Amino acid sequence: DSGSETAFREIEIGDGFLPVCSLGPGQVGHLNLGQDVSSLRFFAICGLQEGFEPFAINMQRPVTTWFSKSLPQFEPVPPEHPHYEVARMDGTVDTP
Amino acid sequence: EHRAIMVDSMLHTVYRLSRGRSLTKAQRDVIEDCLMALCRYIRPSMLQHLLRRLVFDVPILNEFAKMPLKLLTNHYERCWKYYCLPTGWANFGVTSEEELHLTRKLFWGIFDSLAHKKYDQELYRMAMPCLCAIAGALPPDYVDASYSSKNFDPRPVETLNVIIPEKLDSFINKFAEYTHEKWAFDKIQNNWSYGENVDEELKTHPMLRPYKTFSEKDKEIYRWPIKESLKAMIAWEWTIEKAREGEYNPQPPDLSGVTLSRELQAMAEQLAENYHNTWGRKKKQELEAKGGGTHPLLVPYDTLTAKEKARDREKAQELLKFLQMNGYAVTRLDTSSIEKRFAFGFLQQLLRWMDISQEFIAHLEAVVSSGRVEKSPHEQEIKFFAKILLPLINQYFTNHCLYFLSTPAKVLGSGGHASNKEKEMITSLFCKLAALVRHRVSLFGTDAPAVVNCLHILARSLDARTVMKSGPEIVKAGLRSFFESASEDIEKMVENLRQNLTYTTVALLPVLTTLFQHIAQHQFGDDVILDDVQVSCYRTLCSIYSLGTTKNTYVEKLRPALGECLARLAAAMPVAFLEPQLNEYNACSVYTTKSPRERAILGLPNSVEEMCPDIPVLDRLMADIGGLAESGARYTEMPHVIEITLPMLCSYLPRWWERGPEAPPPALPAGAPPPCTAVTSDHLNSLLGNILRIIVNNLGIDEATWMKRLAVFAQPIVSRARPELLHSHFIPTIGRLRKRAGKVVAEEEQLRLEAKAEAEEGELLVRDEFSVLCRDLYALYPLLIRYVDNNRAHWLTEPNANAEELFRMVGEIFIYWSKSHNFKREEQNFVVQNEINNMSFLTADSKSVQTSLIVATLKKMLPIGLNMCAPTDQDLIMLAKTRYALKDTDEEVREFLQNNLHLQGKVEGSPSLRWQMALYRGLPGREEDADDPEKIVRRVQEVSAVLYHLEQTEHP
Repeated sequence: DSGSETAFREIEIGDGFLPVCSLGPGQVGHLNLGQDVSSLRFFAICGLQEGFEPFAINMQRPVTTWFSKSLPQFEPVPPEHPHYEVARMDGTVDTP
Repeated sequence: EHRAIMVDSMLHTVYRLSRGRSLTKAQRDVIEDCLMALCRYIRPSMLQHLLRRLVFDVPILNEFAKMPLKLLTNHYERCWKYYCLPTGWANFGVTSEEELHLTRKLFWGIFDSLAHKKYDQELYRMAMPCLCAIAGALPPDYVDASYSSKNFDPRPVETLNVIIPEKLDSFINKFAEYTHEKWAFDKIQNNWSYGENVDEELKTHPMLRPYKTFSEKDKEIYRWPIKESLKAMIAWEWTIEKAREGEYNPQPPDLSGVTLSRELQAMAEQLAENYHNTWGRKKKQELEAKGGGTHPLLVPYDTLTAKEKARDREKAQELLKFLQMNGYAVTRLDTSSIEKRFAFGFLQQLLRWMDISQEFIAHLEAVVSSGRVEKSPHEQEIKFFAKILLPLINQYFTNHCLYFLSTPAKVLGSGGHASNKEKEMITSLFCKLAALVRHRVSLFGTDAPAVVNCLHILARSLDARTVMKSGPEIVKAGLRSFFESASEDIEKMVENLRQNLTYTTVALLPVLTTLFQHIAQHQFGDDVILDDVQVSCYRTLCSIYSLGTTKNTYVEKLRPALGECLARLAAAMPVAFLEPQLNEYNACSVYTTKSPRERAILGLPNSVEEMCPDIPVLDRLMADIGGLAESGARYTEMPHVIEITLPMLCSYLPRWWERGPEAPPPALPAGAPPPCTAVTSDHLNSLLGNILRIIVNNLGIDEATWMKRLAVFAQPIVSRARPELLHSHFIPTIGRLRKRAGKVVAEEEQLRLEAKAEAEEGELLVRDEFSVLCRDLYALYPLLIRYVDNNRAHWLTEPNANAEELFRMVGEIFIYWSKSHNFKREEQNFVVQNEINNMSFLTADSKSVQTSLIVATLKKMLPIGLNMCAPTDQDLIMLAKTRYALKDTDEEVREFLQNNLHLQGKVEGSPSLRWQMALYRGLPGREEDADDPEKIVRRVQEVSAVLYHLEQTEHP
């Protein structure tokens, strides 16, 4: 909106970055990672010139992805849960 | 938030301390600054009680309200997202309804008190920021709970003076007994079944008998407050009487939370305010015996926090719901939710002071026509309007233009959409301001810039589609008469040019220009500009073309505004006035929408060519501009074309190009009538070529100053240009500019190497040459910006050798600019002088802070240069760049490049070079002729020099 080309600025590297996409209901998206630049369209238009390596350029095997399963699973309660706490009391003569 | 309660109590006590007496001015300033910083860093959620205290005290508008209203404006400006934005603000969230009614009643009270008070410089100067801040903070689509509503001395109504009539006194007694029964019933629901004797479970009311057995001696003292409440209810203008004919456990529960008729609920809320009046009267009699002071409930009920108000309203609505379940009606109005919106109430205020303002401009016009009469009965109104109302509506419309322009269908506002009623009301308000300033520029001479600024703001954000289609005939006729009066005014000016003269001069016609710009922006021209509006605008464009034909000094200096408004009306006009032979197939034509009888009575001769004969068809103006470009006349030789007609073309042709048969029609039935405009992409390309030809022909003429505005006008016509236009015109123009700039940099280098007073004089001469050079670049290059950005991909994929040649030319231009420090400072000076940064920003959004040449060469076309050069050449680019860092000249670095040609990169060296080579040879336009070493060294040297100057610019 201000006219700057870069979307986000001053981004710390931190742990790292990964390709990601969240599709809504009834949505179809083609996640074209750079397995082959021939499949990568518009790359020479924007990205081959500017100095951006395609993601997984030399990666022989296809890139492995992870999807939100959306299946309720019973997992241990995190100790740092902002709302829920589990406390262990034992050894009382009457209370087990 | 953990300690919000005593934080708020500390806020209240600091308010009391700043309102303390026997304090030195420095001490009061210290406490006020403490309040400033404290409320600035305290979250608005706990500031509600302090804001209530402000809403009580500051409408008095005493000299002692300075810090309260300053706190008002600071807090509201800070929390304008906390209030106005319907979505929860990411910092502190949404605003409570209590705070909403607080700021609404605050705005109302401040405005009415400032209205009734005499003008004072300090008071008005510091109060208008507060009022505009409150207006911006308050959500205009917010609806108050009770639009119809009524230290503090609350006056109760004459409860005992108004004797209760016997037509309902039985019902008064019945409801008193019924409130006692409701006490008993609440106990029963709490499981304390009411016992006749003293009952342990009856904690609130130990002895509690049915009214048959309860003694009337104590029944009277229990029921006296309800008696007084109902006597008050009939003491007001309300009339309570049995709806049905007639007149200790009321199992039907009374639910004060339910909603009834609006007038009935509002009068119940006013009864709650009367309960407040009685309670606050007795409590202030008690409190003044304790030493005075104000109590939170004792503050006015409307300004009171919505929780004590909630309790008092709960009591009053319990009474009211008793009435409507036991058959009693109250009759005192019918305020719609539109009127409950604060925007519509603000508009009612605006129109009431608008009729007051037309009255006072009438009497001040009467007193200035009769010599000079300083004494004015409405001078208070004059000062109040000028110092408060004009900036208030200015800032209000500026920060709520998105909502007001929002339609029920076209909801582009962040929050809600403007109602149709308020939409037409504010359109007619804008018409009323037009009549206010109609031939009335001598008055409000000092306020005229603010008047015209607010006129532009009000002209923007007018959804006149609602007014024209399903809208009031009154406001539609008001705007039509405004357009007609403006057009006949233009006729009077054109006849005179061959007081309304001072009116048009003080205007400079910019409000109409902004109006057609907004109409073109939202495509209002389909319906808003029609019939009489179309005819008036057509005779107006004919008359301003007559002004363009005339060549006096006044019209020569007026041609900027005339051309700008002509282009705006061309982009906001409904029918093809150019080549209008097909207007009868155009459905928007005045003749097609009008009967022949109506054309006869309106004077329309059934021919656009006939009632606008001064301006011929676009084919004829194209032949004219092509002949002018071929002849290469000076800018001052015939300035009317480029001043007026060329902006008109660069606005009309891009707008009507989509309608043209060359462009894809939306549908076959839609395109079944032949389009009135038959322009083509070839037509727009030829017009762009004509503009570029006249620019290159007037490049050396120092009187060619308006080429900057020509470029701004021709930004839209750059799009959809033919690729062949590059080699046809852009290469000669850029090449001539490059050659001239090379001559200038050679002269500048000579003048900088010689040290002498005449050398400094020659350096000043080349400074002037650099300034006119910057003018030439700002006339030439903005077209090239959109050209290269629109056809970047085509020249990127297909290797246009002409595009690479023009890359080399613009690279040489960049080299001259980088090695000329004089050119850089003249660039910045020309930018600040001619406001070039605004045009650069506009081109950036619609493809000194930043350099247009830097954007043109170092950013836009450096990528196509970098793909013209090979990646194996990019393996020598850093070596050539480091040689340029060692400051070796171009021929010299070519020598070491030829000597070092054998260290070119290899595919097997790294996998990156492998796929880079693969893509580079897989480009279909690649040929083996690039393997020639001479071409390689040329391109390596060029790209490395460009990158070296770019990195020097990036890191000074």
